[PDB]
Order: sequence, then structure tokens, then C-alpha cells
Amino acid sequence: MTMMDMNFKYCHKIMKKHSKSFSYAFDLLPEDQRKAVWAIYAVCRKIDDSIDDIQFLNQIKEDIQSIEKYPYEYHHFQSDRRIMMALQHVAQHKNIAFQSFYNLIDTVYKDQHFTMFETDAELFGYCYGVAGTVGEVLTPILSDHETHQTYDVARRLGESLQLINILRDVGEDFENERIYFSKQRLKQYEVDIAEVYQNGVNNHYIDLWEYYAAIAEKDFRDVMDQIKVFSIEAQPIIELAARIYIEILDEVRQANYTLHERVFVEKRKKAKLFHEINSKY
Ligand SMILES: [Mg+2]
Repeated sequence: MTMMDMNFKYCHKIMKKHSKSFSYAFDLLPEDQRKAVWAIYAVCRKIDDSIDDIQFLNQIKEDIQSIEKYPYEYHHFQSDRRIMMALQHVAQHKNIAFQSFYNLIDTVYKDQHFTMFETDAELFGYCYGVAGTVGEVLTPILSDHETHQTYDVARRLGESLQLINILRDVGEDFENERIYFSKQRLKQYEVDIAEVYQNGVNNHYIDLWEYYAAIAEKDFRDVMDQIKVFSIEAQPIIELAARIYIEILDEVRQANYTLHERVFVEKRKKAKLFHEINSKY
């Protein structure tokens, strides 16, 4: 393989190491598209993990800015060369929504001074920042002609995926001093996450969790209803990614909403969903 192949293989490794679900689905795309997805996804992961000082994050941002301003010049990247070389390669063939990467970077910087969200509006604003943006950047790769609708559908799906992630990770996030449910909603439902972490679930908690799960599910249905905005080859792949991730909600229920382990959809179940979907197509 070539040097560029090596850069993309590394991006693949990062994506698969982070999400078995998204790698399972997206690796089914045609070669050129899945490679572009590995590259964009790896860039988002590097941004999301950068703090663990803002030093490296600042480098990533300057690297992306160099690509945006001079896509066909050679750059001595400051952050992760393999990933930026791959992103630049993609940038030379596809329209990348650079502002969406900057919105993501801005959100991650803010996360440094994290304080609970006062309202669901702030929570959903956070979902846009860390995941709606990912949906936006992948949009040109997964569609033939991008319209505001294409971005809207991709943005909403990313945000729904983030909300499902939050619903899966209540426990581990709490251990890491983060609570994503809003203070407004916690007060309304009379839920104290630390109390639930210590004592186990109860009906108030389950009702609150289900309140958010219903939002994720409805947004998922709306996205499925508009799947035709994506290219014919990406449609079943996106449906699979979404279904695989959404199944996480049932896995949490089956584990009695436990705050003490990370539930998951086993590979065999992922293959079952692919079968059902791929049968529709
Ligand atoms: Mg999480």
C-alpha cells in the first residue's frame, strides 16, 4: 500500500477502536466513501480526546485552518500528521464544512469549564456541538447533492445518536463528574443522579430517562422518514448505523437502567439488524 493508504488505515483503526457500531456500519460503504468517513471520524475523535491543556487542540484547529485556506499546498501539520494528510486528501475531492469542525472544537474547549445544563435547550445545544457537527461534516460524503435538508437530517441524526450515547452513559459520566440531563428536568422529575448512583434506579429516574429516550426515538423516526436525502448506497448504511445505535436503548432497559456498566449491542445482533434492513433494500 501507499503512504496515503497507511494514513487512511490509521484513521480506520481509530474509528473502529472507538465505535464498533459505527465502524460496523460505515465500513460497508464503497471504498472511496468509507475512507473519507474514517478520516473525518478520526479527526473528530482526536478533537474530542485532545485535552487529555488546550495545546494539542489548538494545533488541530490550526491544522484544519491550513487545509481550509490552502487545500493543495503541502503542510507540516502540527497535530496528527497521518490524520490531517487523510483529511486534506478528502478535502481535495469533497466539500468539507469547515465551520462545523470549528463549532465542534469550540464545544470541546468549553467542556473544560463544564457546568450542568440549566435547561434542555442547553443540553440539545451541546448535542449539536459535539455530534450534530459530525453529522454536518459527513454530509457531503453520504449524499450526491447536498441541500439544507440533507444537512438538517444528518444534523438531527447525529444529535439523536449523542442523546442515545448520554442515555447509555449516565453512570460512567457521573464517575467523571459530568451529568448531562438538565437541572430543569432533574428538578421536575425529582431525580438526583448521585443518589441514584448510590442507591439504584427508582421510578422517578426511570421516568426521566424514558422522557429523553422518547425524544431520541421520535427524532430517529423522523430521520428514517427522510433517509432518501442520502445517496442510494449510503441509505441502508445510515439506517443500519442508526438502528444499531438505537438498539442501545433497549439494551439499557434490559439491564434495568444500570448506572454501573456500559451496555452494548453484541456483534451478532448487529448482523441481525443488517439482515432486516438489507432485506428492505
Ligand atoms: Mg458517552
